[PDB]
Amino acid sequence: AVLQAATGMYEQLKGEWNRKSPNLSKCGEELGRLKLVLLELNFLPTTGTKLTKQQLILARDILEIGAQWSILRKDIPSFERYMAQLKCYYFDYKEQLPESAYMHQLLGLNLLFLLSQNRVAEFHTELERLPAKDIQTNVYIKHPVSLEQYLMEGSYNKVFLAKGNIPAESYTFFIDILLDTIRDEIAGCIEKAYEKILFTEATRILFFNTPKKMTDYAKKRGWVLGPNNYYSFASQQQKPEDTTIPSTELAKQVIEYARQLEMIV
Amino acid sequence: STQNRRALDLVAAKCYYYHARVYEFLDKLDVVRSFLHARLRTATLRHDADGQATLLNLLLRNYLHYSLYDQAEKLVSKSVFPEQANNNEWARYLYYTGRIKAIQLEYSEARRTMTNALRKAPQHTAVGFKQTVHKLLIVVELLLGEIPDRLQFRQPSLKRSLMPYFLLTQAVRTGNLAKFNQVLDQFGEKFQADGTYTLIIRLRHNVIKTGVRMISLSYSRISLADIAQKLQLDSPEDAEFI
Amino acid sequence: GSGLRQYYLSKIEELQLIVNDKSQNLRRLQAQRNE
Amino acid sequence: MITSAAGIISLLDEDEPQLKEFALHKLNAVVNDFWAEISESVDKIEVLYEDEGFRSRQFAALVASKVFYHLGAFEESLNYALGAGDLFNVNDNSEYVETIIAKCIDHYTKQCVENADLPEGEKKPIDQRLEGIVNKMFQRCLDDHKYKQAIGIALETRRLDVFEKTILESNDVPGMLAYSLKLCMSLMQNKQFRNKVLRVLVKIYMNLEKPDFINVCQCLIFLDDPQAVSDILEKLVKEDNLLMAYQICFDLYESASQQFLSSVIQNLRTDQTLKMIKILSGEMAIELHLQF
Amino acid sequence: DLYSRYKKLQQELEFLEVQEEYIKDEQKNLKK
Amino acid sequence: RGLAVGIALVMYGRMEEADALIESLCRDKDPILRRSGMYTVAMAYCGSGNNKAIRRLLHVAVSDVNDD
Repeated sequence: AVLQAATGMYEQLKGEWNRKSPNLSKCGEELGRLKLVLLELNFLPTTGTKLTKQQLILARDILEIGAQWSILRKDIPSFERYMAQLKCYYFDYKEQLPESAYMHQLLGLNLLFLLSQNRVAEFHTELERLPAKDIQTNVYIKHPVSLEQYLMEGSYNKVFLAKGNIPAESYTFFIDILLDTIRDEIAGCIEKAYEKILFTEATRILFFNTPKKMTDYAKKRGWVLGPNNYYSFASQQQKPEDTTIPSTELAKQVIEYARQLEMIV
Repeated sequence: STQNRRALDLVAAKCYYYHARVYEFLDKLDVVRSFLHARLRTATLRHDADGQATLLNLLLRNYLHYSLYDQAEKLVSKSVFPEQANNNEWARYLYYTGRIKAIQLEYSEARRTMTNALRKAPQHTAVGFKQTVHKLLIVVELLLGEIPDRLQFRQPSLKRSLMPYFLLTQAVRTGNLAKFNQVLDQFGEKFQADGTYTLIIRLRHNVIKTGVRMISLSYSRISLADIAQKLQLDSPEDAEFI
Repeated sequence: GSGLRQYYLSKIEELQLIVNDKSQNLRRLQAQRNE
Repeated sequence: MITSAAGIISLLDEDEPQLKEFALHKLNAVVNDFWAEISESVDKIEVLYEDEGFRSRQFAALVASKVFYHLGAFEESLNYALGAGDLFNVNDNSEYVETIIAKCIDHYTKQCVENADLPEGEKKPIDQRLEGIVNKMFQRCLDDHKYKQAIGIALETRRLDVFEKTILESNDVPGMLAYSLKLCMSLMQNKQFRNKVLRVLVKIYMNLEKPDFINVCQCLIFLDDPQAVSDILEKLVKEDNLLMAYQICFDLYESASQQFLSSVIQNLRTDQTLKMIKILSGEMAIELHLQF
Repeated sequence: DLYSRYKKLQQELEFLEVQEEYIKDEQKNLKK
Repeated sequence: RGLAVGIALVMYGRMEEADALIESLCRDKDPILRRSGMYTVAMAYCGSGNNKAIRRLLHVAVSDVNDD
């Protein structure tokens, strides 16, 4: 009865969400009302045995839509909540549950989301849950992992190009958050690497379209603009400060040697 | 489980080790996880030094078999391994923790444990364990930017097993992307079947790192286009950010 | 039909491990003193 | 299965109380297997217990107690065990129930001992729930007829009331008294509270059907109460039981200080009383010792 | 007898601590 | 020598009530007064098995200026 009802309002959410212009409000209340129904129908079953497969198949679907619905309104806590439950339906009951068509696209969204929040330590762990074959094969998985290599190796130009070649239209959101981090990062590279750069020489480096977009970013970064359109980055004078001998640290260490030679008895 | 004897704790640890072995061949490894956790708390509360050490190793193997590296990191973060444990049980813990640290980008602490795991391994037996730790230590050493010891590739037992990693170390040493990629398209399946493919992928950034290091160490002033050619990058503008 | 019999045994076995450890440590030190 | 409880943990920050209540009922089924990650999310469990309006705030503490118990932080686990209240059923044979019980007794024993020497003004009032389980812990000994075990915690927790009740309720009153007396002098060292144990031991001894006046006087020498020893001796003659009074008299001189006896003589004066003086003064006792 | 065993063990542990502290004190003075 | 025995006997079986006198005697520069503190420890702790008193006696036995 309830299970036959359970698929009932799911199609109301499925039909509304699949519409070319879905509403975030009504789907939110529909999603908010949906999760309460799942709780009676063994939501997130513990040690899932051979129970009704319809509940397992259906419950994943709302989480799949809900995770995909979360980033439409661009909120972080909603995605973490839905994908946390979604990961349960992707690996735990997978011997019962059929391989979801959207499971690889949504998992890669989690991987790309982790890069946006700079939780790179968690990025590789969740990448471990995937089989090693689809890491280098599936497009939805290959794109986030390749971007991580570009980010760590410094290929900042390819990070911006990753926007054009995203596997799915769902991927666009987390790119925007990640791109803001890159812009501050690459500028940090310029201060320590470049002693001096020309004003529009940094346009393709910073991937700024409008030259005015440098001016507001310059004062935020506090970059001293020079008369020859030259940004002077003279800041290496703050060396590791070899000018000072760490006598206290040195005296502490050498004293400890005397302790290991005398305090033993 | 019903008994509460003290010297039985020494026998029970061996029974737990083989009780995970029967399910290892049964390929379930999930029903035993509840029993291991329940027995671990029983052993921990009784200050079962030998029993706690074996169950912690068995649990780490359980989590690592299903790629639950998050689960095993949490367990080692809270559980305290018995200091007065067997050397054969310490070696597994150092490897499992070392593999855990390797995935979590904690290479520096991973290398210490894996090196420690080799030291406490048996001197004449447990060859398969030595090969597994050697394979992971080579990658971690390459991931850390250090150099693998050439002697470990000379051993009769390790020569055949470490050969794909020997070619991988050679490619990383030259700091050339083309040489590193050639190893990947040739030994990719072996790395995957060895459980180390993920860490080799991260070596691409390290190959760039070492190649840049020799360029700066050898050239006082080098053109960016020449840097791209020497590192086999795509364009000088990409080498500019690198 | 036991009360704190398990609680007592847990307490007694707790002290036994410390007592055995300390007794072994003391015998180490006594030989050092005797030498 | 359920190899990750993060999705279950994700059901803790919603605004709907029913959603949080369901996850609490789900965390308990996996707290014995996945306590590691729940530890990192304990801060989201303890607020549920902290909030007064939450329906399952008692259940929230019980779940928080279990994850702390698995964590090893027993002091925090016991505090949340008391917060659960009736949901922490001590009759359960589970390892968690008996381990927290053991820690509850230890925390009560330390607190009672600390309060025992403390002045009445500075006596920190013990938690009512902590006393309730220990008092119910006391009762299981009596129901299981383990009187000797019950005597030990009573002395450890300095609870003379339960210490009174276990001797009287025990089938072998003389046996428990002999065993309790042996512990009071061989194991106890607080002196001030050791006297309290002997003080209540006098109350039992006077209240047997046939009072064992011999053991009272031996205990009274420790208490240093010459007035009490005079009173028992002075009523013995009024009760005609002069045979036992003579035996008390020799036992008094053999193992009591001269000052303690010299005081006793004064209350005894305030015929047969004279032979009482002759024994305690000691000149009779040496006469047999000299003659022997 | 459980409590007697527990207290007897307790005094044995405390006595062992006394013995180990005096043995450390004597080694300090035996070197002198 | 007579006083050293006499001082100890006054505080016989006094438990911790002789702690104040014991530290005063054991800290004295007079060797005999220090000997009285050891005797005072014995009489204040006759058969009590006080490991605190035993702790002090063993410390003095292995570390003291005077053999007496």
